[PDB]
Amino acid sequence: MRIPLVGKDSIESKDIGFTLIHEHLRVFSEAVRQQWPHLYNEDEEFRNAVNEVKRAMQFGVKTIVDPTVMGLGRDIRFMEKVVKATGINLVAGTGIYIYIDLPFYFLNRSIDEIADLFIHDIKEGIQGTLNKAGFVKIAADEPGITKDVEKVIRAAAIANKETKVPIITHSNAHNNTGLEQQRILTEEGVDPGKILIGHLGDTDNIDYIKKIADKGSFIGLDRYGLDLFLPVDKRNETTLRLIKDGYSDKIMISHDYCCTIDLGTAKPEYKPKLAPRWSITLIFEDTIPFLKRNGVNEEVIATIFKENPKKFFS
Amino acid sequence: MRIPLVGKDSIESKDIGFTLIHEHLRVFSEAVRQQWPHLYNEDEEFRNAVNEVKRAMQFGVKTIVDPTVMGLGRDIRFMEKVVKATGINLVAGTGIYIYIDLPFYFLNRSIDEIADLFIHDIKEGIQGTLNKAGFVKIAADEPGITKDVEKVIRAAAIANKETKVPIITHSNAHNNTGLEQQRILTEEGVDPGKILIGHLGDTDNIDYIKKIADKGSFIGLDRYGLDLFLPVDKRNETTLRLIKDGYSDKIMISHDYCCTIDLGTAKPEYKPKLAPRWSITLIFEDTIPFLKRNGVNEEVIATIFKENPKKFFS
Ligand SMILES: [Co+2]
Ligand SMILES: [Co+2]
Ligand SMILES: [Fe+2]
Ligand SMILES: [Fe+2]
Repeated sequence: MRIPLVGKDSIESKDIGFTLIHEHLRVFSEAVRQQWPHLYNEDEEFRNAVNEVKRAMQFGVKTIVDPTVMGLGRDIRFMEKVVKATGINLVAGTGIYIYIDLPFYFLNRSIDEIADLFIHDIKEGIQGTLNKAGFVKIAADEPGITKDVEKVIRAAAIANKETKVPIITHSNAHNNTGLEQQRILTEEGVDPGKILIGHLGDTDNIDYIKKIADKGSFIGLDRYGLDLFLPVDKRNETTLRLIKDGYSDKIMISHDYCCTIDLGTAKPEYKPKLAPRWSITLIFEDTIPFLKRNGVNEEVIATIFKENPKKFFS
Repeated sequence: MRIPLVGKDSIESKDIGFTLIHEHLRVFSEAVRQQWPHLYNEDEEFRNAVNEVKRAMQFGVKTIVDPTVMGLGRDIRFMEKVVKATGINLVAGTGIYIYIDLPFYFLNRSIDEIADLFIHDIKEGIQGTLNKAGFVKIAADEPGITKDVEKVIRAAAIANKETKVPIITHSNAHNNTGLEQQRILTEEGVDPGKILIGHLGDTDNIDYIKKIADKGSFIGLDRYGLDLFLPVDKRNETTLRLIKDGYSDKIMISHDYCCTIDLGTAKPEYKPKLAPRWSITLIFEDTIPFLKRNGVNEEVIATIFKENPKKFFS
């Protein structure tokens, strides 16, 4: 189907090669950064991002999909810089990120009005730019599938139909929000194969993850490093298993790393003694080497990091 | 010099002239305007802002307090273009406007680290400018007093103590959220006379109102025009009753008009019927004349619109 890149003539589905499916160059709360720019440092952030991408490309990473959308502080101009300064393939997406309600702006507005916003970022461009969204991100968490949360999921379903672009979800692995995102998206006509249920690696309940995969969707083991949601040695033990059961065709791995996080749980103070080894290369340093160590083979890891992302964007 | 102004030198608590205590030059959602700027037209917004501000001046309005803060789309620089085009005593403020929870950025952070933000705008400047904040605005609505909501309130108190600036609040006149904000600010040291429970004019329940006034806190009859919450005539009737009971010295009147409201509930087409007369000079055309006509002398009004504000910023 061909995919739009941040500041590039665009590439074809089959030519994305080794790609990381959930990585944030930078995340912040639009509101806070707009009212207190003194808290942030573009230069310090820009560099932290450059070091990651380049040294992530050194490992062979050819494409990076960044699910940073509204609520996370998407910035197409910042992302465009990183591209010019690295040459990496960035796939920017659209959508909305919320756990409970929508900004007051969305009061008594139709799901169609929302989908329009997504379709705009896909057809027209992003933030007055020519860069187009190659997907749509949606979220759900502890609060569950709330009213406004469901409205976004449906707005996503429409955008998919109208554009054919895939969907990436943030979910809570413990409250079945992921399975619900799948139920709704499927009921609305979305192709399960065009759905990636995220943050499923945050659990070791193999029986639940399989239920989502058996329905034909991708299961997102996409938080290597964040030891707060699940230790690495226990995540690897989980991924290594779904692989033994032949679920590679639905397995997607990433870090969900944020070269720069304004989160109170990501301060330049906590990380050290919370999620130490949490880099955009944690998989090459541990995961992958571990898998090969358990006799997986290059074919399988090629499936997870090349074939899957390929089927996903086509 | 003790009360900050946008694009002007500070002034004394006095010579503030006829003032509108609660008016918005324009409101919007930080997140939405960033991600989808195609939804807004600054050219138009600017013309309307300057437009209204002028007519206000034509009626003797010398000062306007704009309680637009985080969540409502505060833009100091935009306010400058309005002041320079009118030369109005526009007072800017700091604070956070939420109904339920804070942006993930505040997750973990303490009520103390939040107060530090307001103080920056009060001492240093708003969004990296010499423009100081003359007050703090907190909010609470239908959802009630949530954890995050309460955190913001207590933070507001801290700021008042070290800065001396008053607090303008937003509440729901139907769920005691206003009284709560009152029983939570005074305790933190804040001087009751330095508070202003707003949106009390949205109800005809005289008992509920008098209760807040009977505690040294200013009552906010500040939504003239917004018939959705209460018709003009029924408001005029309510304010008159309060005056006829000596609650004059504690009464503050305004429109809470959004020369450019982002809410989807105030669409361009659904204007008439919902808030036809709604403007920033609706009180000079209706309210005031009504009052005079009903035994309220010129001194009282000068008390409500001139002195009361003074006491507020002292
Ligand atoms: Co997520
Ligand atoms: Co209000
Ligand atoms: Fe993420
Ligand atoms: Fe207001």
